[PDB]
Amino acid sequence: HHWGYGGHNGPEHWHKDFPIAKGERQSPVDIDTHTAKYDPSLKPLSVSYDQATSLRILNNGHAFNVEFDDSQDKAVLKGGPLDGTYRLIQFHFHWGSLDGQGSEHTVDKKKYAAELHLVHWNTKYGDFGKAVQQPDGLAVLGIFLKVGSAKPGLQKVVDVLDSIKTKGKSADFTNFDPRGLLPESLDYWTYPGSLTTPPLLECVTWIVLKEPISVSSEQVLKFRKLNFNGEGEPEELMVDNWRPAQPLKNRQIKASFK
Ligand SMILES: [O-][Cl+3]([O-])([O-])[O-]
Ligand SMILES: [O-][Cl+3]([O-])([O-])[O-]
Ligand SMILES: [O-][Cl+3]([O-])([O-])[O-]
Ligand SMILES: [O-]
Ligand SMILES: [Zn+2]
Repeated sequence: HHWGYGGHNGPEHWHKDFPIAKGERQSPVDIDTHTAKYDPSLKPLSVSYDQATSLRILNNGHAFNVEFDDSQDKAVLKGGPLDGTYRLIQFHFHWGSLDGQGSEHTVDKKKYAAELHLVHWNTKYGDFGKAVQQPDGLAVLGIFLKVGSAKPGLQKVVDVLDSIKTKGKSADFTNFDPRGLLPESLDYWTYPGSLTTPPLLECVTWIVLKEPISVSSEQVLKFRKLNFNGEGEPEELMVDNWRPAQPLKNRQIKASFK
């Protein structure tokens, strides 16, 4: 695999190795707020993170992943548009070189500085690798980041980045509480889509929170000091690791809120 975010290997190129890039259920999308329908039949999201076990943080050359023990229902997402129980596997972010870009979803064409993806897989499939092959395999909680006041519960993340600067580096990351990444409100939009990274598999129920979290400018500047490259290689700052909005096609975005 040789994909990335650069002009030579970025999203406009992905379709050659991953033809599903041009499919019917691709993510991210622009969320047109006047067209999204309130669906009174959507439940409240159930985010049950009390028993989450974070383990490790890894620079994978595209983003950094905070990984969880998904060998048991500890940290699970249920309810909302979902049937069944979905285990948290990892979260990661997408961000820009500057605060005007970075999110993958957009809201009435507005871009946020960053977007957090909490990735969960459906336990009916047993493992992540099986879940990505199924149309209801993943549930991804997306959360926008704007820049303003610092998010206190992000700082433990930002503080360790210095130690995973380059691709393949990992560090212990136990006893991180992901509840500290959530806004107050769980109001959400939902639609059927895909992973936003190759292999771009069409296996995701998207749940995108309406309320952004605020992070400081120092927090997000520290994200932009990471590297896409390996140790000792030509430094390529890990910035603009976002896929742009894709066609909505034959899809309905639903709102949980009037
Ligand atoms: O040089 Cl391109 O990235 O247009 O193929
Ligand atoms: O003290 Cl920290 O913000 O690194 O957890
Ligand atoms: O964050 Cl994704 O898992 O939907 O690629
Ligand atoms: O992603
Ligand atoms: Zn993502």
